[PDB]
Amino acid sequence: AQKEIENRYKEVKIRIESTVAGSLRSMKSVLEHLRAKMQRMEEAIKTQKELCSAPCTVNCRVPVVSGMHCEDIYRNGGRTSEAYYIQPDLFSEPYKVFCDMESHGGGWTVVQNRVDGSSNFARDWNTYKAEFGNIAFGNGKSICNIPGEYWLGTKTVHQLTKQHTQQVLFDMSDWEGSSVYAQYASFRPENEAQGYRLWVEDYSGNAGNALLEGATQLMGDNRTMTIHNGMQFSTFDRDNDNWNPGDPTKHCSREDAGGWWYNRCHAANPNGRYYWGGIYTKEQADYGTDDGVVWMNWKGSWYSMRQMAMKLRPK
Amino acid sequence: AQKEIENRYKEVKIRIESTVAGSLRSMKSVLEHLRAKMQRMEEAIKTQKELCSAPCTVNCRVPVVSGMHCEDIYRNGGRTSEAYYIQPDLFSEPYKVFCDMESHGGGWTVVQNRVDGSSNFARDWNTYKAEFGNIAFGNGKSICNIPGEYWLGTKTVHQLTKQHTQQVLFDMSDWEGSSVYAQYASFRPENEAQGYRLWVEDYSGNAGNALLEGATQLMGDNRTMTIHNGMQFSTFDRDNDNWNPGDPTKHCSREDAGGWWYNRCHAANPNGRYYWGGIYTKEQADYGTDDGVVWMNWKGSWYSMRQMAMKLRPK
Amino acid sequence: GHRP
Amino acid sequence: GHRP
Amino acid sequence: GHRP
Amino acid sequence: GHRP
Amino acid sequence: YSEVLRELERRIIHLQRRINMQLQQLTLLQHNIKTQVSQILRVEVDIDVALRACKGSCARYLEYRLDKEKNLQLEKAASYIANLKFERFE
Amino acid sequence: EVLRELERRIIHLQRRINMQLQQLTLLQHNIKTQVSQILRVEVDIDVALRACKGSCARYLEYRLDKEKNLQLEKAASYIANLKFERFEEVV
Amino acid sequence: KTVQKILEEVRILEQIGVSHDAQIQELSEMWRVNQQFVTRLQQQLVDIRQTCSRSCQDTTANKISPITGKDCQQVVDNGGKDSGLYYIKPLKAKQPFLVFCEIENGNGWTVIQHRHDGSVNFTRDWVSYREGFGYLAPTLTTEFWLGNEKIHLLTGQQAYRLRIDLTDWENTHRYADYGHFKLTPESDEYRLFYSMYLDGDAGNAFDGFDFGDDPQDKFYTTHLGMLFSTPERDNDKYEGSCAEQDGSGWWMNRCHAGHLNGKYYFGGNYRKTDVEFPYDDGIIWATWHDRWYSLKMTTMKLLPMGRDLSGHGGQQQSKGNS
Amino acid sequence: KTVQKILEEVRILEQIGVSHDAQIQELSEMWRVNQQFVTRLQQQLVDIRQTCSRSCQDTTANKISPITGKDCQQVVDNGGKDSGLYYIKPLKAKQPFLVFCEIENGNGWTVIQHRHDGSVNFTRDWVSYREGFGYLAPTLTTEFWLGNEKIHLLTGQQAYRLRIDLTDWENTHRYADYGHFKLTPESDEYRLFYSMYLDGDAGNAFDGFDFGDDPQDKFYTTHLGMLFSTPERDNDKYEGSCAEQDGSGWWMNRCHAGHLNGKYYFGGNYRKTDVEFPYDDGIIWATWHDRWYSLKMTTMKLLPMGRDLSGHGGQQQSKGNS
Ligand SMILES: *[C@@H]1O[C@H](CO)[C@@H](O)[C@H](O)[C@H]1NC(C)=O
Ligand SMILES: *[C@@H]1O[C@H](CO)[C@@H](O)[C@H](O)[C@H]1NC(C)=O
Ligand SMILES: *[C@@H]1O[C@H](CO)[C@@H](O)[C@H](O)[C@H]1NC(C)=O
Ligand SMILES: *[C@@H]1O[C@H](CO)[C@@H](O)[C@H](O)[C@H]1NC(C)=O
Ligand SMILES: [Ca+2]
Ligand SMILES: [Ca+2]
Ligand SMILES: [Ca+2]
Ligand SMILES: [Ca+2]
Repeated sequence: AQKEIENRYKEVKIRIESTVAGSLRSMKSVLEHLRAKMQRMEEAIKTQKELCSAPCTVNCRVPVVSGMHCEDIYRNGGRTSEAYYIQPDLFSEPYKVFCDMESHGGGWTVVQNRVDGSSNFARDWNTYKAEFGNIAFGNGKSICNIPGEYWLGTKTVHQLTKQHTQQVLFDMSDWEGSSVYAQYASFRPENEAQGYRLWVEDYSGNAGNALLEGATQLMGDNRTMTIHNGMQFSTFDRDNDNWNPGDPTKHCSREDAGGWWYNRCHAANPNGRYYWGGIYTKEQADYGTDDGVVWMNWKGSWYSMRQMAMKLRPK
Repeated sequence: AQKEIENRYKEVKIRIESTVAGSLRSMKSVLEHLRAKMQRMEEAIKTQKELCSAPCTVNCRVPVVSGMHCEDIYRNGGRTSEAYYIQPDLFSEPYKVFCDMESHGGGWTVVQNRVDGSSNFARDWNTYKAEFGNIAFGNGKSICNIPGEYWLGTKTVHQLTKQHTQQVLFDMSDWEGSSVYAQYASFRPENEAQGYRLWVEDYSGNAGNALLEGATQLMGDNRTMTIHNGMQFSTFDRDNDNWNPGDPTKHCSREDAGGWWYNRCHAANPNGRYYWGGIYTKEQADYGTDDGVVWMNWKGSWYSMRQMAMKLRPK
Repeated sequence: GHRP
Repeated sequence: GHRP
Repeated sequence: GHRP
Repeated sequence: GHRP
Repeated sequence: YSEVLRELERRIIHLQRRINMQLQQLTLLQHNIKTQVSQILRVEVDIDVALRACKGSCARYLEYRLDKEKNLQLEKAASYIANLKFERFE
Repeated sequence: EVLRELERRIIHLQRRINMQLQQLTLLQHNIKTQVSQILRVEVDIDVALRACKGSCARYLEYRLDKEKNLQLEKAASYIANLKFERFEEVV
Repeated sequence: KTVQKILEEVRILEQIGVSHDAQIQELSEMWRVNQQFVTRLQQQLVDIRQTCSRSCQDTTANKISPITGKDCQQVVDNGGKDSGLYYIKPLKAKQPFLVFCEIENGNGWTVIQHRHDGSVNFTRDWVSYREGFGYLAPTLTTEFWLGNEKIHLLTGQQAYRLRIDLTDWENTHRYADYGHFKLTPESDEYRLFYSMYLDGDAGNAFDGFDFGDDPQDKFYTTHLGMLFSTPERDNDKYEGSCAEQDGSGWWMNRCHAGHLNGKYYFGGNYRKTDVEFPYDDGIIWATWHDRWYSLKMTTMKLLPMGRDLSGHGGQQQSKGNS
Repeated sequence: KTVQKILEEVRILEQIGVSHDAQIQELSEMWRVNQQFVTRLQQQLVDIRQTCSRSCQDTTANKISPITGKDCQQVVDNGGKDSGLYYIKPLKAKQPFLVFCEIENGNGWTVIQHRHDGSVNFTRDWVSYREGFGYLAPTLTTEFWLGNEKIHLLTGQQAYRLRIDLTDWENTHRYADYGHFKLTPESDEYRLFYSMYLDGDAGNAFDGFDFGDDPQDKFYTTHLGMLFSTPERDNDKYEGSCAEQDGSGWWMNRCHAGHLNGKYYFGGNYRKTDVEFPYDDGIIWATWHDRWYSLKMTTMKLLPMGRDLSGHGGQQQSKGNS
């Protein structure tokens, strides 16, 4: 009957003005909003680029007192935390470095440090070997006590530990306000030849023995394969991890955005991507991996620390 | 006969080898002495004349305090005897003078003074009018408290007494050790025009009123003619005494070696010859007169004082 | 984290 | 002193 | 000086 | 600078 | 009538046809917006991170940063409107 | 005549000696008037000279001394025996 | 009638669709320009990742000269020309160290101490005063104390002239020169020794001062031959502790006449009233200003005792170009 | 022939006689000669009398300039060129008086006080301090106090700058300048009045001193507005007598901070121990040296408050002529 042509016009008239008219309505804006969002980014990158013509500079005065390591300085009177020149070897020009003279006893030579994502750690084997980043920043009074992000060269670290066995101490702070720490009585890496293999002894602290135990929230292989002790160093341009040797597809350094002592990847991943906020989904990571300043044993695989450092001290 | 001629012989022999020969030996001896004596005096005056090429000098500091007369100074605090500048008239430059701030009350302005025969008083009317001599001498500490010989000008004195009637006081000391004094309540001399006539009132003291009474050891005229009150002043080059006016032979000033208020000569003759010793015969004086610092009434006509001064004071 |  |  |  |  | 109505019936199917193509075109657009959103979102976060790296590199320095993003609420609809794939039979 | 010769001879010698007693007298006088005058000039030279103390750059004091010159002088003017003399042969 | 109305009604739903296909077409284009842009950004993403990989330039490090020598004089000889940071290395020096060289008229003054603003606490211990503290910069506008060991070894090499530059709060300058100034080894503490005061218009504070409090003041404030002392290590001639009372590291005798490491006071004139040590702890040099006037700027520099110098003129102003 | 053996006896005597004649001739020749000598001496007498008739030259009187004026400045204007003794005459000055003028760079400083060696006791009475005492000389090397009335009338004419020159025992010099310095008449005693302390490197002693004995010291040692006082005339703010205790004539408050008329002590440093007045009575200027250090030389001079001033350079050497 007539009510037979209706259900042929009661649908078409509706789809045309509902589903179709609607999807068009909605989509448009969504597409417009994007062009908007992107319009910002371009004037962003370009405003900065416009400025990155000239590099930044640090014109801060240099502290008289020096030593051969941050501890030597503390011993000589360096009691404030800032930048100083040290000279661990008589046959090697002195180099600037950030000394922590307030955390756990003091005399700590900062080897690595994250605080504001002001530097990029996705560097190659030579950059990591030679050292990259800013030791410190001018506080305005021309005294450099604001620590910047950096990684003193692995070689440098190596030499330091070969001259005298060190003890490392890791510090980290979440974006909420809390902060734990982890230390090892012994620290020392073999020479480049050995891929700067990592060897640490005796854990202690409230962070979680991620170096000798790995991500203790795992079972069997899943945990052991996240142990950093005994591992060599890797960079995006040099795979030495324990993740399938010949296979160029298994590169922890490629997937976790940083130069580290990966072993079938990690438990502790400082040097990673500096996500801002703390939490970051598995979908935001360039390779769907838990990259970024991660210290599993304390905040899981999907929390990037707001602060992370690695200090060295003899005893 | 034989013994006759023999007589006159033996006798003649003695008067030769004794009364003639002897006399020659003696007289010859004396003449050599006189010769020598004169040799002494010859060069004793010779070397001295040489030393007098340059005059003596007094480089002594001048006392701040001053006044218009020695008494004014005492009133203002000048309590030591020495040399000061006074200024009796506002229309006349201040002049140095020796103030006696220790004898009879003090405030005495020395007008005349004898003490060591260091100055010559046989001067003329102008020298006496203008003032001649040394007010004082350096005691070594550059303070001039050693009185020297001098006679402030008669004119100056005159002016001083015309402004205000003074009272004089004479002081003298013999070569033995004793010393008397004589004072008069009033003192004042008329102007040069009048020959600076002397007028004094009321004697007192232990020396003898030689100015109003004269040499009281004389009789009638002999005494009166030795009165100095009312007499004019005389000099070797200006006779105003009371000894025969027209006769140029009668010049007391010529015979008594000084500028004084002579009247048929004197009773008191300061300003006279400074004999050294006290006593001096009538034969030693150039004109057989009793010249020299004489104050008859106390030591006779033949005694020259070792010290003699004439101080002035208002009251 | 560990790897598959 | 006095005079003749 | 002063004379406390 | 010094002392009593 | 039995030929003007039947003919009306055809120009009816006619649209129904055009419709199915509207939907066919939209289904693909809905998928391409699912992609874009995903990359622009991504590239955004990747660009926020690289700009900071400039603070310790360039003289003067700026500073980008995320925003509201009522955008994701839009993707839910702008996409979940599966009302698209609603073809016609006959 | 030889004995009455020695007489005039001895008498002439006298008047010859008396001539001297005459020179010796004047000398005695001259001496007196001179012994004094030199003193007088000296006591004078003493005084006037002492007035230099306050007049010259340098001063050289002079004091007197011995008056044994007045004793020698005393004699040499009271030994007036020179007054002596003779006469012989007149009337 | 409901049959003839399906004519136009429908005809409308067809005329409309045209737009819809003219719009579905629009959505496509945009989506591309977008996908085009999104790609243009991925590109702008790498140029940025890179240009921002380089790190800041340390302009201070950058200005530290490679030239060296026994002291700053040798540094001039071996090349040094402009005043600034150089690494010198004295004789028994075990590790060369950084110092500020004041190069003028071919003279290489190696600087020992310098007060300038009061940014550095000088109340420090024996090690701090021997290893050294304070700061160094390309310009002599920072505060430091080179270090007693460095000063010992330095004044040990050869004979040096010590010049002390003093500036008061009216920016008036005066100096003082002591020849053969040197410090004995730490074993003897760090005895202050100099042959004598050569010259200077500031005054001879090292030889004590007649403050006037007691006839013995000059003898008790002379620094010649005095031993070094810090607030925790007393080596003075006082029954108490001059260094601790005055919070400094100096060659205290029965305290001091010259106190270049004293507390900084802005303005010069300062009073005690505060804690309980009613004694002058400022930066003084009594032969010029008195105990309660702290100098504005201060500097102690060394120059070989075998030079020439002599050309400071002085007297009235005229001293000052730009 | 004995009678003829006697004739030879006479004969021989005659011979003797002639011999004696020749002698008498020789004696007369002596006196003859003596006599001319005599009269030649009598000529040297009258002559010497004359040459030793002029008296000594007063070399001090001889150097007192005829030039005059209100003060030493006018004295310069009206001619004055060299420092020395001049007779000036202030306004209400009833009798002009002698003063030492320090003429330098066209400035005629009229000197008021000066301590130099300690040859003059300054413990004097009210008249002595008002009429003046001490000594004056062609060179400023004597000690005096001009006189309070003279200083009143002088600082009364116009406004004067007061400069105080202080020298310590190491021959170090320092000054202090007070503008509009003046003394009120004797009726008001002789109150010390000045507008203020202009400048100087000695210190502002006239404004009291924080001796440290009691918080009120500066207030009780300030001299501004103080009345003059001598050892027999008390006008201080003390229950006792500062002037008598300190044997001086000064503007005592609860005694003093600056005491230029104090007792002279050689060497600077001096102790009380002696009589019984355990108080500082020396020549002090507390803003420089302290109460037990008496200055070596001192001088208070006046210069018209309407003049340049600054002609002294300073800073360093090259400031010393003869
Ligand atoms: C390791 O991870 C895999 C996959 O996530 C899981 O199935 C397996 O159970 C884990 N290993 C252990 C301890 O069984
Ligand atoms: C005065 O003197 C003469 C001579 O010396 C004397 O004869 C005479 O008697 C005296 N006069 C008197 C008072 O008689
Ligand atoms: C200076 O240091 C002292 C002791 O080291 C301390 O008491 C004082 O608070 C510090 N104050 C300054 C000048 O920063
Ligand atoms: C100074 O004179 C005064 C007053 O006559 C006296 O009391 C004091 O003892 C004297 N002292 C000296 C050194 O002359
Ligand atoms: Ca691998
Ligand atoms: Ca006559
Ligand atoms: Ca001690
Ligand atoms: Ca009183």
